[PDB]
Amino acid sequence: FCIDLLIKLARTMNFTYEVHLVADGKFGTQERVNNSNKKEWNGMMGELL
Amino acid sequence: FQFGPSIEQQASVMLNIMEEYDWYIFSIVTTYFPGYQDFVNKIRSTIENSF
Repeated sequence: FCIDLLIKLARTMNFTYEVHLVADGKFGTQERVNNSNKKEWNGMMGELL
Repeated sequence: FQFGPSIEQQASVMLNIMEEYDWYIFSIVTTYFPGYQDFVNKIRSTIENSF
């Protein structure tokens, strides 16, 4: 569904794309981890930011 | 190096004694002493990370 919609979005908006699966395998949540004492996003949300 | 507590871990012990005696009602009062950034930030962080 989403790849067909992405091909449509690319064609109308005239951009090229490179698709890659998220390494984490997660959709994305804010996790403190506490290693850096600060919250960070994982999943696809982290990759975008 | 020093044999001294940190501001953060002193705040951690503050919450530990609150947990044992079930003191969950908070109030932070601080001044412009150069450690107020770190004192309340550590306390705020632990509040959001527990059930």
